[PDB]
Amino acid sequence: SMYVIRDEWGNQIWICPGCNKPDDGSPMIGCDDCDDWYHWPCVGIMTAPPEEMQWFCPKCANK
Amino acid sequence: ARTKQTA
Ligand SMILES: [Zn+2]
Ligand SMILES: [Zn+2]
Repeated sequence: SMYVIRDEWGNQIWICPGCNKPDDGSPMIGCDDCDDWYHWPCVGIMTAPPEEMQWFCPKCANK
Repeated sequence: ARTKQTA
């Protein structure tokens, strides 16, 4: 898969695999396996996890 | 975990 787009300025824009919508500054969380980034509501995250806790997205969590 | 919020 590939969830990073580039705009005409060369900047990288991450797309959330849960909703196929871009990062819009609202809180996201990064998967410590595949490194895709998700919107918190899209993965049921309601507040920042403990700093020490790794987080894995639904796809990887079943792997 | 790794989190961000930009706006
Ligand atoms: Zn999303
Ligand atoms: Zn993952």
